[PDB]
Amino acid sequence: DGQIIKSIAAIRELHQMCLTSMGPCGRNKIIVNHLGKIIITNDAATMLRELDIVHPAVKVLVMATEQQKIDMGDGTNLVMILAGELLNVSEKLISMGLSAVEIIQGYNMARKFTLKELDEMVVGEITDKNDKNELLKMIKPVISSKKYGSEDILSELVSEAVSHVLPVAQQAGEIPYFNVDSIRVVKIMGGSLSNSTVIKGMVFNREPEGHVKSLSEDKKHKVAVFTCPLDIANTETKGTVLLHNAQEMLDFSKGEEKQIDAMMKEIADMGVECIVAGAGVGELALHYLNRYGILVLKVPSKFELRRLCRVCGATPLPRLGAPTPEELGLVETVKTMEIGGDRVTVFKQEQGEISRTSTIILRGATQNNLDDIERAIDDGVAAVKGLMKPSGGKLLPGAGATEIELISRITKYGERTPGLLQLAIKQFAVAFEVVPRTLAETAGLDVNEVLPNLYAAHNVTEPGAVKTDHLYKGVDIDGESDEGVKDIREENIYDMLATKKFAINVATEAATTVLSIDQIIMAKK
Amino acid sequence: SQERTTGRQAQISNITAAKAVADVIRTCLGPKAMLKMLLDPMGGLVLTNDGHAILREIDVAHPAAKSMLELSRTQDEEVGDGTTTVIILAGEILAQCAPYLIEKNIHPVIIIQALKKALTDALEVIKQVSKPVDVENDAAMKKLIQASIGTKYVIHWSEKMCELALDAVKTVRKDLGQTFEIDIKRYVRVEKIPGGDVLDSRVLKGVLLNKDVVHPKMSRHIENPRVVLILQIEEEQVQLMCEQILAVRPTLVITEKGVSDLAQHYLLKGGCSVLRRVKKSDNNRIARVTVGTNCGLFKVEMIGDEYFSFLDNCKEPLSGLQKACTIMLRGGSKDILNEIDRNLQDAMAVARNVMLSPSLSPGGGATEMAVSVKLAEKAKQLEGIQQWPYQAVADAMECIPRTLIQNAGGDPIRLLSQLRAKHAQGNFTTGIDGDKGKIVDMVSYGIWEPEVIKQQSVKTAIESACLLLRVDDIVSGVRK
Amino acid sequence: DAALKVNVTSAEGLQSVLETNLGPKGTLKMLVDGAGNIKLTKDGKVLLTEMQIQSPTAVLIARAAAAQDEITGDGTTTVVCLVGELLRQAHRFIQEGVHPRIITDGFEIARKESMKFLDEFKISKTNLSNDREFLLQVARSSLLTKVDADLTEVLTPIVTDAVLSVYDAQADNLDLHMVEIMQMQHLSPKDTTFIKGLVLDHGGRHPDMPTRVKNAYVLILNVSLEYEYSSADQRDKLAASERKFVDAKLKKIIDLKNEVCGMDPDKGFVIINQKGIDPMSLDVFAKHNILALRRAKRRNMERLQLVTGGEAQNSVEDLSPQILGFSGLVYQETIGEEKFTYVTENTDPKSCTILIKGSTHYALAQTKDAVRDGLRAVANVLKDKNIIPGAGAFYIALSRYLRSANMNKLGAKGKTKTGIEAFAEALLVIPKTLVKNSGFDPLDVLAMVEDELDDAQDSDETRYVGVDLNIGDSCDPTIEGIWDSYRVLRNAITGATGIASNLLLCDELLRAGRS
Amino acid sequence: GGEKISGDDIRNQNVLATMAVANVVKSSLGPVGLDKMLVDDIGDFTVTNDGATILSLLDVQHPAG
Repeated sequence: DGQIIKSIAAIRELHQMCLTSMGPCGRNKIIVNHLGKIIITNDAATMLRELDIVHPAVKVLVMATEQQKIDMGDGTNLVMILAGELLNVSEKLISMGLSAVEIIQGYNMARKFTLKELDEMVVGEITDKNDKNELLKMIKPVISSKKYGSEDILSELVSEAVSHVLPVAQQAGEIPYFNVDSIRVVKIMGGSLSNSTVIKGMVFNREPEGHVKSLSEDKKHKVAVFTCPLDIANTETKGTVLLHNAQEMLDFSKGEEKQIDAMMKEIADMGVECIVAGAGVGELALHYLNRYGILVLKVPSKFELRRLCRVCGATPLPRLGAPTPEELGLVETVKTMEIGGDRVTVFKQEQGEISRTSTIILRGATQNNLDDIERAIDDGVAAVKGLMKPSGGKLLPGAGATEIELISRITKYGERTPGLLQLAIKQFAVAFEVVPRTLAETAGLDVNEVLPNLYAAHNVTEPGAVKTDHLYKGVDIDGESDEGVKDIREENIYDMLATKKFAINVATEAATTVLSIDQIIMAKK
Repeated sequence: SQERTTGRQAQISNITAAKAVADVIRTCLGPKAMLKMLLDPMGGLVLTNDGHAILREIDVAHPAAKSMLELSRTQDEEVGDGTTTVIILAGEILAQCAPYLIEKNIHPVIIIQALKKALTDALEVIKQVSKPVDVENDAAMKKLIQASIGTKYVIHWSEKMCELALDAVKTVRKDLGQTFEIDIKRYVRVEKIPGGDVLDSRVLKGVLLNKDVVHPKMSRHIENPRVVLILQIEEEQVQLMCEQILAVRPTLVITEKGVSDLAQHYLLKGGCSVLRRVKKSDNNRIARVTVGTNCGLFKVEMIGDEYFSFLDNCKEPLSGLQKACTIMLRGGSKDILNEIDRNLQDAMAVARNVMLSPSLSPGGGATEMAVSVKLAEKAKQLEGIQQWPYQAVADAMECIPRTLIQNAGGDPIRLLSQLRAKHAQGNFTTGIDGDKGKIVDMVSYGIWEPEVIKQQSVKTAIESACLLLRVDDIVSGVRK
Repeated sequence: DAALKVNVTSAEGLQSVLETNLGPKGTLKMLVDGAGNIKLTKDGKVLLTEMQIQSPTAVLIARAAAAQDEITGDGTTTVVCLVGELLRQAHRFIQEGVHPRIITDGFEIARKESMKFLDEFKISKTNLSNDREFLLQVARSSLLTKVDADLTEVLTPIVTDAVLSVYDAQADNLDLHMVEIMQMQHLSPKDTTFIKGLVLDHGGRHPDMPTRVKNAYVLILNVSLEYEYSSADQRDKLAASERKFVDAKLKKIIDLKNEVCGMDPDKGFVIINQKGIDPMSLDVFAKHNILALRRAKRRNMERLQLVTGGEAQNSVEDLSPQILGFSGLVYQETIGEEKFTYVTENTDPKSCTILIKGSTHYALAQTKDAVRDGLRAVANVLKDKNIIPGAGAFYIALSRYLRSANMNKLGAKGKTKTGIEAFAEALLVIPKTLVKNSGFDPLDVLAMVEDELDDAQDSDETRYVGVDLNIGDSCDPTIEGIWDSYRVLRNAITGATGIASNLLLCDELLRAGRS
Repeated sequence: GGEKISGDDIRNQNVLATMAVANVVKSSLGPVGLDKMLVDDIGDFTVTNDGATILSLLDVQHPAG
């Protein structure tokens, strides 16, 4: 009784909203949490993280999208879309009373055949993974996974930042280093979208309160990371002052003032124009640094300092003293500059020395649109992880045209294996038509005419010849889509082998997880 | 008041109106069908397998399901034969239009275009699987009535019960010489009196007058009973009627009221038996046949409850038209007599449809499987926009025998997989056995139905789905 | 006795709870609380914990599973199933006027007669030869009753090779010898891999920690490593003295490490602490090629003694070469925020570590509950060499001897016979539930089994006839390989008799107390 | 027996409420349209495309429409 009513009605509630979350036509939605914070994003997987969900069957499918962010995270909203269509096909079988055991065996036998057909869809492996010319075929369709307002700027900044934010080496094997933090997301309101560029330096938000004199020409700055705050050694507990004679009362203030003077002078003896401080800065320190003109850094807890570990290359030292060059970093120029209309601390390196990291300045008027750009930046790191971790990502037909050819292959798999499951496989073979159904709904196209034309364009394989046209065929997203089926390679629209390999593998067990629930036992609170 | 539904809400509410009821009637199909219980506003219950009273007593909150009862009345007035295997088809259509309606954003008129094309190909299939048989043989109609009475134990009495109606069948007929065997069996009324045996029923070719004569011991024979269409008041007035008829010298007397003592003097001098008051509707029975002449014989019988009178014309013409008669049904008990009336009263429409279309369509789920294959064959040939909706129509006829399998509780996939070969390719006589739940020859086992049963149903069922596809907005709560 | 049927009717609804979770073809039931824990499993101990109950009689049902968790731990659904059939027979035979204790006394006689025929039905096997065919068949039937067929084929060689590590000529099986199971989120749950060595759950928290080492020297600590005026000169001396306590121990680590061999620091060394670590010690550990940890567990340290002969040290006073172990090869994997260390190439490891990788919590909860329930069930198989044919073959065969007794076992006429026919038909509900969970007709399958047993008994041949739920036909438990341990079935029938006497001997329900 | 409404509401609330009713009957325009179900509350209904029949039985609380 739980699967007929409670399971189907609760999942189809959010399934209708996920139809606009996949494809280059993906639409944003407004979600306000219980705290009152408004959230606008076009990614349904990002929605489910902040969304409050009651019914458990939907909460189970949320964790499937979280695992996709660890591996792929690119176009993974189909996990919610495909499972909804698989339940719709299963809904016809639930009313008939077909055994759930035969349903589980239907996906297991199809998963083994699906993974074998993915190895036949690979064409033109890109082994360079360095220059923008070879990465343009990979990066450009990944940009289409998000807002389509500007596909030229987003694709150019990611392809340009390769030599900047990513580690550069002659030949890098054995899982080259990559990090999600290799690109810092800086959201500053104001400025056109075209003003966004890649900077080899680093920018922090804060205003120096002192006499600071920026050194530009000569460069040659010394910077160090300090764990403890800058002051004389402090007692972690609460002590008690002992006063007896006039010597202890008059020299009490002079004791703490003279010791920090010699303590801060040792830092100035090394030619240190800037520092990295994870903790606060005392008032006595800033007063003495007015003569020396040494910077302080108010940045928050080490989660921000983790980026400075690669930039400066300095090990945090609790004691001040005279930091050795091992704990001394290098920065070319430190100056407060105005980028998006505000004055913040900006490290500007024309030609700098920085290790395996950089930043990308984001210029936009709407701060809510910058939230989607941050998710688009994570897709760039996801594209790097997709190339680096496996032996290769190959190429796959994009625009949701991958499973269109897979329907004809799996349909034959059911016929080539007669039995009681022959009709069960055919019901799950045509269940992949939701992908063109989902995109064409947001593409302004009628699936009545378009969908059979997609099967009529691909046919079985091709007419009599030696060649494959269907690998270059896909659904058209454009104002000319009413004319016919546009190609892909001409626009270089591709997908990744690991994208559909990890998604279908998880969606196989996720579809059988909901169908394996006999009854949902709940409780108060 | 509004109660208006627009957008996707309008289609969802109308489909689920008759969808929940379609699952309730799944136990009403086949000889193994269950018996549904009803709840009236008075708290009473009526236990029967007839779906006509089921949908009437059940009050559905959605007005869309109210038409299905009116659509059921049309099939009951036109056919009304074997509703166990017939009337269930009214709810097997909308249930199969659910999978693709809104999901593909197809406009209902596009589905209407596929509905009109499905009726064209369906009419050719009905008469394709039909086969002609001898129309003058009464033994073929004896086994046909025995197929619809299998819900009770009356099979033991089927010898007298089948011949009870079939004697009236051949008695009426004859509304035309040539173009079609139209008749009217409503003139034959079946009286149900509890007590006695079924063998007490007297039926034969002629006009049966159910009434008594003057005295029970009066002579039971009349040479030519020619038919013609307090104490002081009754003896004077009635004498001015019965005796006045004697001017043309008939030996049969028909009056509205009884005969007094004074009339017995001049009525009995004619050398025959005098018949007292005759039932009102009996005058309309003889009015069809015939001052009437050529009456062969008269006979009167005596039994406690009511008495009998036999009037045999034996020659209608000298063309002519149908004859009317009367039937009395005597059951074994009070509760037994009222329940068995459904099968015997419907026996009039059983042989009435045989005279209409002597060709015979296969029954027992064989007709629905034959149509489902022909609709699946023409789907791949037509293609176009009708590919999806016209293919689902083939699945609608496929779920009808699935309901018959539901009585057994097995897997329809095993049976339907074999029916796509031995039936479509092999012959139209292949079907699902009702008793054993297997695949046997329908003609050899004895399950068959006239063509009018399937013709006037499927054609009406397809046309009944038109009102379901034309729904847009619902307005109620105002006035009429 | 108006309140006698109150507890009988209320407890009848407890059968449908686990009814669908019984058998290899059984299904799953979801139970989710308000704390965010999603538990999907066939185990009854978890389903009966947080679920609110109405009839108090369900508490005694959970207490009956306490003895089943120690002896068996898996397949405990049959405990409540035999009660549900008894409750349906309760109001049947008691309505006839038979006293409830008379039926209870009939179960004691039937239980003693069941143990007499129990030794004849079982098949003694030799566990000394270490038969792989027998272990693969028994473990296969246990995995199908918990997880699906995808994890069944993977975990079948895993459970088989795990029980072969713990054994001796005296048949000594220590359940606490192999316990620790590695819970990780990696790849997919079907990728679970068995390891014969030992696995560490912690890894280096600093980028300068050793990435790859060969011979590792483990230094285990427990007590917390993290440590917590007339003029300001005293404030500088107190803060500087806070690091002197840690630096005093760091100077001893430098000299004692280089003691044996200090020329090449190319081998591994590990310091393990329970509480937080002093950041000042990381500077010494980086230049000396020392691996450090932050917030590390304790019980996992005792496994170094059972393999390489390690020692878990508490204080810093005792330092001996016995504490420092050795390893053939070390492969360190970085997953999430905590690196993972693998110890392989062990000389003669006596304990195997179960490495389970998966996606999320509920994905791991299915396998974590299956391994603990599946390993303890197979571990009891090697304890007693007597093996009982499974697949419900004993429940149907024993009923045949109970239905026909007459001059053999009779006793009172109609008083004992009522309990004999009750217990004989009470064991036939299990094969009916096994087929019902598969979706087939239990009576048509049972009719073919009874016809097969009649043909085998009249032919005078010893044969065991089971029920194959996949094809819905009869089979042989010896051919299919379905077997059961002796202590599992013996304590199940005896345990079901003891719990049955609790509900049958309850005369009336009473409500007394302060509102 | 009531209050009065003036201002831009008459040019809007009366017009927009008429547009709401006018947009309903637009589904019956042309042969490609659909027909509306008019329920008589007695158990029977009449589905017709006639605008005079639908608007007559339709409840309208706005005198402007």
